[PDB]
Amino acid sequence: MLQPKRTKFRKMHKGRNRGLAQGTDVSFGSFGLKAVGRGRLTARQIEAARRAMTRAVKRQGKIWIRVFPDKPITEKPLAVRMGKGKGNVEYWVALIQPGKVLYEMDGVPEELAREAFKLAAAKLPIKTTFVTKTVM
Amino acid sequence: AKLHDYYKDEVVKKLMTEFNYNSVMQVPRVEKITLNMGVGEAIADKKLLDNAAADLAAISGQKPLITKARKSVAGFKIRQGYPIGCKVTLRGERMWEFFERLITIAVPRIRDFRGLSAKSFDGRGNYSMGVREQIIFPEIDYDKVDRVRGLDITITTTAKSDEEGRALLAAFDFPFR
Amino acid sequence: MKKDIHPKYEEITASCSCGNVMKIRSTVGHDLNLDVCSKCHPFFTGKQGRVDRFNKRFNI
Amino acid sequence: ARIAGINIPDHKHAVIALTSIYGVGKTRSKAILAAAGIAEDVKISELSEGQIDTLRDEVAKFVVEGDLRREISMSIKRLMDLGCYRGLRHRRGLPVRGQRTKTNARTRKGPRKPI
Amino acid sequence: PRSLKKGPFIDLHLLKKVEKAVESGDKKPLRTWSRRSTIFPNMIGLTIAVHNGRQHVPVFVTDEMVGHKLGEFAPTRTYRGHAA
RNA sequence: CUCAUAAAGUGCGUCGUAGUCCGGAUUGGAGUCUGCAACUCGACUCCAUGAAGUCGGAAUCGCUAGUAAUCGUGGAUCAGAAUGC
RNA sequence: UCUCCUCCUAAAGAGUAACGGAGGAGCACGAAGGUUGGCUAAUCCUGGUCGGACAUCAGGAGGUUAGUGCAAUGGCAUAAG
Ligand SMILES: [Mg+2]
Ligand SMILES: [Mg+2]
Ligand SMILES: [Mg+2]
Ligand SMILES: [Mg+2]
Ligand SMILES: [Mg+2]
Ligand SMILES: [Mg+2]
Ligand SMILES: [Mg+2]
Ligand SMILES: [Mg+2]
Ligand SMILES: [Mg+2]
Ligand SMILES: [Mg+2]
Ligand SMILES: [Mg+2]
Ligand SMILES: [Mg+2]
Ligand SMILES: [Mg+2]
Ligand SMILES: [Zn+2]
Repeated sequence: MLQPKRTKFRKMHKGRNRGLAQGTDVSFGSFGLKAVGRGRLTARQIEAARRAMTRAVKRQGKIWIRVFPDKPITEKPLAVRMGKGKGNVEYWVALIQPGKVLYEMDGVPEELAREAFKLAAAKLPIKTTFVTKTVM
Repeated sequence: AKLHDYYKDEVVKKLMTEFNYNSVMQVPRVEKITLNMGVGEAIADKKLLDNAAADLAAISGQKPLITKARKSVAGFKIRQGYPIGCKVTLRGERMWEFFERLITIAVPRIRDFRGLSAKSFDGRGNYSMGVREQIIFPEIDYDKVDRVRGLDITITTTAKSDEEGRALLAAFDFPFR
Repeated sequence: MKKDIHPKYEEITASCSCGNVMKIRSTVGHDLNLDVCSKCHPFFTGKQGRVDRFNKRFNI
Repeated sequence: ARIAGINIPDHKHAVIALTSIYGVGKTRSKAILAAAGIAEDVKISELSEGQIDTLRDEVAKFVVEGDLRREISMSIKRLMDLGCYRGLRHRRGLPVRGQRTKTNARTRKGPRKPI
Repeated sequence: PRSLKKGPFIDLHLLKKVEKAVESGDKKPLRTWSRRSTIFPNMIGLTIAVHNGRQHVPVFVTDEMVGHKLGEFAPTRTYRGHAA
C-alpha cells in the first residue's frame, strides 16, 4: 500500500481534476497500461492491480508503477453533524487524467503482457488501454 | 634572517634547477607559520587558558590571539563566543627566526625522535605538524610548568602541489623520514 | 608590531656540547646550553636474526 | 640536567639521578659513574658541564629510552605474531612464566571482575 | 633452559625423519610425538604434525621462528571462557 | 673433615617523609645446575622494567614468661624442586 | 473560541466567509538605537598534540544551501547580516 513517508501538511483541498495528463509515453519498459478515463486511483487499487500483474507473469520481467498516491483523502464518521473541522485522513489517491500511463512492463512476450494487463485492468476502476513503446 | 638569506641565495637556485621553472616568483616561498593551541579545558578553568597564552607567547615571542568558538557544540558543552584556544601568526623576520629555532633546536629535543611524516601535507603544499610537549622549546623552564601541554604548527606555503612543498622543506633540510 | 604588549625578545647565544655556537633572538633572556642540536643528533647525521643467534649460541 | 632526552632530578645524588633514566638501574648507574670517574655522592647541581657531557657519552654507549622501548615492543609483538605459548598468554593477558591462575594472577588479570 | 655446553636437544628419530625429508623433498606432514624437540635451522619450511594429547596439530616451520619448542607450538588445554 | 660467614645487634656515612634510595609483583633478554628431556611444567644468577600497596569495613584469631613478638639455622621427603611440616 | 500578527483558501489591483488548513504575540534593548570605518556565510573534503562524528588551526571546494533578539511572509551584498 503506497503512501508518502512524510508530507509537509496532513490535509489538502479537494481540488479539481481537469486537463489531460503528462507522462503519456512508455518510457522505461516495452508495454504499458494507459488510463483513458478520468478518476482517482486508491493505493489499495494500485496494490491489487500490481499483485494481479506479478502473479499473472510469475515474477519474470520487470514492472514499473508510474503513478503514486500522494493526495490524502478525508472522511467524517457516522452520526457526526456536518461542520466541526476537516475530517481525518483515511486513504491516499492518485488523480488520473486521460492518456496517463499507469503501469508499464518489460521482459515478457506481448500476449502474456496483454493478459496480465487485462487482469489488472479488471481490478482498476477506470477505463484503460494497452500501448506499446514507439520509437519517437 | 639567516635562513631567509639562505633561501634567497641557494634554495631558489636549487628549485629552479630541480623543476625547470621560468620565474623566481614561480619558485615557491614560505608564506607564514601559524601556531595553535586548543585549550578546551578553559571551560573548567579559564585561568589555565591564560597560562597557555603565556606559554605560547613565551614560545613564539609574540602575544597570542585568544580564539573563541565559531558555533556552539553539544558534546563538548561549549557555547558560541566562549574562548577555547589561542593562536599566533608569524610572518617575515619573526617567522624566519622561529623557523630556525624550530629546525635547529626544538626538533632535535623531541622525546623519541625518529623523523617527521612526509604524508602531513594537506594536498596543496602546506605542512602541518604537532608538538606534544612545549618543554622542547628552551624558552619554557622546567620547574615553572604547571601542566604538560602541546601545540600544533602549520607552515603555510604558496607552493601549488605536495611535491613542490616537500621539495621546499627538503631544500631547507627539514628532517623528513 | 604593537608596543608594550609583546614579550622581551632580544638576541642570545646558544652553545651545544658538540662545539657549536649559534646566535638567535629569543625570549628566555639568559644564554642557552644545549644537549643536542641539528648537527649532532644521530637521526640528522645518519646514525639511526634467530638462526644467527642460534648458530652463535650453539656452534658445532 | 638533560640526559638521553629527559631531565634528570637535580637535588638527588648521582646514582638516583642516573637510575631515573628508563634503562639504567643501580648496577648500570655505578658502571656509568665508574667509567666517568665521578663520585657517586656528588649531586647534579654541583656537577659541572663537562662531567655531564661524559655522562651523556656513557649513556649513549648504553642502550636506553626509545631504543629499549621499541626493542621490548618488537620482541613482544614478535612473540604474539609468532603464536607460541608465551605469545598466546601475552594475547590473553594472563601470566606467562607458568604461575597459577586459579587464584592470584591479579597483576596480569587487572582488578577483579565480578559476575 | 638447557645448558649451552650440552647443546640443543633433539630426538634421534625426529632428526632422521627431518634428514630424510630434506634429502627427498617436501612430502606429507611429519607426524611426531616429540614436543620435547627444539626447532633447528634445517627443517625450515616444513610441516610437522605435533601430538598434543588427542590430535596432531600441523606446524609450518619457517625462518624467524626457530629455536623454540614444538610443545610451545601445540597447545594442550582447550579453553573458550566461562559464562558462555 | 665438609655442609657452614648465623642474623637481629654494634660503629660510621647517606637517605629526610616522598609511592620515595620503601615495596618487589609482572614482563623482555642473557645464563647455570639436576635430570634421557625445564614448552605445557623446576630452582637460582645477572641485566632491564617497577604493579597494587601510605596500616586494612562488618567480623574474627593466638598468647599469662624465656611466653607473645621479632631474626636466623638444620633435618625428613628428594636426581632437581619449600613462604609447608 | 472571543483582541492582535504571518501564510493559504482569495478566482495575477484592493477587500472577501465557514466550529476551513497551519503557526505566533500580550515582549526585548541605553545598546540589540545613531553615525563613521572595516568584514562576509552554511556545509563538506584534506593535513594537524591530547581531540574523538562534532571544539581551536591551515588550505581547498562551495556560493548565501547562512544570518536576522522572538512566528511566518516579503526583503537584504551598497548588505537590513
Ligand atoms: Mg635489579
Ligand atoms: Mg609453579
Ligand atoms: Mg595507588
Ligand atoms: Mg609515607
Ligand atoms: Mg621462620
Ligand atoms: Mg638434611
Ligand atoms: Mg631436596
Ligand atoms: Mg488579491
Ligand atoms: Mg481577482
Ligand atoms: Mg461581499
Ligand atoms: Mg538591530
Ligand atoms: Mg558602512
Ligand atoms: Mg543597523
Ligand atoms: Zn650539537
